[PDB]
Amino acid sequence: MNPPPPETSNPNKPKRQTNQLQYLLRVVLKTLWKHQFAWPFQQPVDAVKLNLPDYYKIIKTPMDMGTIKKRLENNYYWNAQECIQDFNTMFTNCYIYNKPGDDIVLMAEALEKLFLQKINELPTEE
Ligand SMILES: CCc1c(C(=O)Nc2cc(S(=O)(=O)NC)ccc2C)[nH]c(C)c1C(C)=O
Repeated sequence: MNPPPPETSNPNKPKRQTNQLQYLLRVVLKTLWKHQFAWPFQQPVDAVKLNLPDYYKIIKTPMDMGTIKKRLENNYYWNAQECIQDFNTMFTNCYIYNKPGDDIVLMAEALEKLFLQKINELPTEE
């Protein structure tokens, strides 16, 4: 059984739109999305389809770029730090579940290298 995906909508949660959050959607997310190694991270891990019954038993805070993209588009975040935390969770999740050799890990590392260089250039709040 797959769990419910992370929430991308919640009217109770305080929301903001900031140039940093705009940057995260416009630059950071768009670069990673169009990348060739993006496809495994573009949606939640369907552990049923992939026959990974253990995945959600070990991964307790799942996160993927589809969810992140929805959150950015639906103005879900208060600050850039929340979004950055989601991207990092996604990478860490992948390193925890998989062995260091695996293709998925090489794909995550290439994406992360890209993520970390774009985050270096996260603008000061305006
Ligand atoms: C290796 C499984 C995995 C994916 C992934 O999605 N792989 C995948 C998905 C489909 S698919 O049929 O579901 N179509 C999209 C088909 C084939 C593959 C290899 N993503 C992450 C983060 C992981 C893990 C466990 O870290």
